[PDB]
Amino acid sequence: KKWLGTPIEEMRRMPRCGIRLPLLRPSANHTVTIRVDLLRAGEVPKPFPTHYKDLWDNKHVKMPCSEQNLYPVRTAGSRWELIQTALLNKFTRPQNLKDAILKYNVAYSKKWDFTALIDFWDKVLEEAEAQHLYQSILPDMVKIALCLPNICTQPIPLLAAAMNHSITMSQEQIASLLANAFFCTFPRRNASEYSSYPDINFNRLFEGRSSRKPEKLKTLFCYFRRVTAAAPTGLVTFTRQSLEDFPEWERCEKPLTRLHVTYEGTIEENGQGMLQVDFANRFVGGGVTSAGLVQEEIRFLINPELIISRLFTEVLDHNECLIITGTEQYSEYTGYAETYRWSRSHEDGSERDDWQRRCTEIVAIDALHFRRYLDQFVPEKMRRELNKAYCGFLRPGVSSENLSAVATGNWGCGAFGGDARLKALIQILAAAAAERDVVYFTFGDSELMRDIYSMHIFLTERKLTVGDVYKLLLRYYNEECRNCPDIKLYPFIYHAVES
Repeated sequence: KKWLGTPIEEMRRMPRCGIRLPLLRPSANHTVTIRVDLLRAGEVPKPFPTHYKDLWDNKHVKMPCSEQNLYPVRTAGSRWELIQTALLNKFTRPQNLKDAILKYNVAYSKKWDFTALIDFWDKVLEEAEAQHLYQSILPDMVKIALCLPNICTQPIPLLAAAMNHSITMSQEQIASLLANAFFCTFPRRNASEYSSYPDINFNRLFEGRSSRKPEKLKTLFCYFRRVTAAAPTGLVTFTRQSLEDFPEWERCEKPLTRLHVTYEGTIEENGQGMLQVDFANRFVGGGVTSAGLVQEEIRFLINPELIISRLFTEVLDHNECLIITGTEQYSEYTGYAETYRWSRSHEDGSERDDWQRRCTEIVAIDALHFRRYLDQFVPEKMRRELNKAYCGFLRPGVSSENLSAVATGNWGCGAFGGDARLKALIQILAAAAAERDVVYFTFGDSELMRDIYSMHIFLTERKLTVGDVYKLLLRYYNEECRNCPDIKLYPFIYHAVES
């Protein structure tokens, strides 16, 4: 058996399941960096406003092209002018690129190791591919980076803690920003005011001798190749979502929803048009442009527009998630972690909604890290994961008929040490409460697929509600965990309900 439960064909997906969007318009909780009156299918969006406006403060991104981005001369010079000068040089050897990046990053001249960049260019690529890199790709990237003040003309607010706020921008604006991140031009983000933000500059991508660095680089250059050659025409929305009230889980009278569970397939392919879970670090993107190459990092590499979330998304608190709609997949891959390789360029065939966003919605929810395995059965811990997932799944002011299924898997398992069987149930309950069906990918674990199916069907047949199940979870803690383990969760739940 390759899958179990409800056929995946019967689950809701976008755009089919969706109601029409309201007119796109800027407001106090929605930043829109393009001319909405001029947004048309197949046309590159026009930036709004027309001319660059700069803000340099603690509420907005600090743009490398700011008049306030200054450097020591002791007189004070325009660092943006320095950046233009440094990057407009001919590169024919990797050291030239390292030298260029360090011209406006002088304090990091010893700290920043560029070994992986040098090794990629010199010891991985063949002569012809190296030539395409320095004659065509890098110069095109520089040019898109340097167009920044003409492309990203509107200040970008930080999505700070507790904010419920969205930023909608064009793929083209994202590409200019990421190109700057590659050349490490973002001021004040190196080493401080941004200790609660992820890194954005790509300096850590260039360090060390991990065998996975070449595969990261190929993945990113495939993106850069494509977006600098032919500007993408769509939009991407980033939404920071906070909930103020969470359910009384013990009393929740909601029934369980449907489940499709399978040990084959992937969220990104088989989960088309569904709410796709990213097993996030609380610093979104995790190790994407350093070391780290599991689920989050892979998705951020194949859909690089996700990476720009790190420019403006503060670390997630327990009640928060980040929702990103409209990122495009640019690469295919195989393997995972130390076996991960870039395979080929991907032509994303996703339809676009009425805001010209690809019909791909990804939610970043960060699981807890458990030092000790039994820590996660503590009720405070279970409740936290339930509320985290619920926040990720809930769409206030949307009726269930218009909500796609959630496509997820073994959230928080592996390095963070979650129990897959407990996490499955927790996601099932959260999705039930948010009135969404669940499509669960076990990634090769056939035994886990049958176990999740069997538990779900068992509880559905017995008409147990979210509350009934949560109460069993608390019983497990109180009877089997706190005085220690002895009996596993699912066996406990079967015997407990059978009586």
